[PDB]
Amino acid sequence: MIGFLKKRRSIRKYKDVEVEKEKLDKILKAALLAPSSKGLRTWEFIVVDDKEKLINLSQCRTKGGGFFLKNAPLAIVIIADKEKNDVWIEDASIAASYIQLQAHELGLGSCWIQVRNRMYDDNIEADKYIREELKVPSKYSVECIISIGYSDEEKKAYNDSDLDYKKVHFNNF
Amino acid sequence: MIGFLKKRRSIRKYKDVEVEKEKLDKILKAALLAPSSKGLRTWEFIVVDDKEKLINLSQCRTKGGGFFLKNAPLAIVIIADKEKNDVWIEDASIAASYIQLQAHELGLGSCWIQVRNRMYDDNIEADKYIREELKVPSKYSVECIISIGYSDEEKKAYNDSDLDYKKVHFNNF
Ligand SMILES: Cc1cc2nc3c(=O)[nH]c(=O)nc-3n(C[C@H](O)[C@H](O)[C@H](O)COP(=O)(O)O)c2cc1C
Ligand SMILES: Cc1cc2nc3c(=O)[nH]c(=O)nc-3n(C[C@H](O)[C@H](O)[C@H](O)COP(=O)(O)O)c2cc1C
Repeated sequence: MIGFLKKRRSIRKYKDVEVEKEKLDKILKAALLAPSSKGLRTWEFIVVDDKEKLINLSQCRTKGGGFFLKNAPLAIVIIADKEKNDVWIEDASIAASYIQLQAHELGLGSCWIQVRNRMYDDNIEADKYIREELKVPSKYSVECIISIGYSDEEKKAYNDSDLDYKKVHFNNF
Repeated sequence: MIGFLKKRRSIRKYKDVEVEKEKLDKILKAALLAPSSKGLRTWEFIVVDDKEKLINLSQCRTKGGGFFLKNAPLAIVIIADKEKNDVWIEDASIAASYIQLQAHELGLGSCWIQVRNRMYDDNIEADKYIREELKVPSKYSVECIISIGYSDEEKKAYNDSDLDYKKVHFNNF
């Protein structure tokens, strides 16, 4: 598990290879098993493998952040029913991380694209642009997009020298 | 891994047994390996095993939420430097999920205690109460407490049938 996590690096460049149905199905199962506040499961997942839609979504932040989505084979857009609970950010973040870890176990690379609190441009929220592109009703907000694919880039694993132990406090700050 | 996650259930009743140092250490290593926005690692961790501190912290929401913490052998309070990034909520949430998963792999139970957006009572934020209790400077915000220990209650594992496929959308909402 520690070694599993040391090998998890964010991947932004992917082989031209589709994510198999069998793998996508396990990733979704992991997402649906995420602990949520009050067990309410505020999240919903939009699976995107249509190439033109992925191109559209890669522009969700015109000043950058998700451009590499254009050449990913798969994305899961994580949204949340913000009316149902006010810790939907937590809920969606936990599901996101489960998606990414399950993908890592299946030999896939992934990257989180931040949407919440990000601008599409000076006039429009990234949340708004994604809801238009995916026909999402206004009661939902978009937390993030996780792009998923077979890695086409080299990244080093973390090791124990990367661990910032100064960030651990005992019984008080 | 899906089997791993199906057996992960929140635990709020614990054996009267310390969490041994070798397991604490692996839990902290998983937390320190968590992906963060811009690699900024806005979070910090306060390990609490002092019984009196645990009692104090179990009162952080006087109307309920973390009362069981008084009977836990261990807690990790996840705080974040909220001036470092605005998505410290996400950062902290991912680290807390890594903590809970590594606790699970080591045969321990755990439970998330929500702090952000929660009140100590009608006048005081739970965040502010905890920062006073743990002497946390004001630039930090408290995300949640993870109580950790050996489980003293039985919990049914999740089923394939428990999964919410209504929450999966393909190519559009
Ligand atoms: C964001 C978040 C906040 C939570 N806050 C609390 C809490 O304050 N008190 C508590 O007893 N459980 C809390 N939980 C645990 C949930 O009750 C639990 O994860 C959910 O009911 C699913 O049940 P399970 O974890 O046993 O599978 C929280 C969970 C999440 C994801
Ligand atoms: C909350 C969060 C938001 C992120 N948003 C983006 C993003 O918008 N664009 C991007 O390219 N990477 C994003 N990342 C990945 C980060 O750049 C970060 O460096 C990475 O998670 C840490 O490096 P690593 O995953 O390779 O270990 C995000 C990560 C987190 C935790």
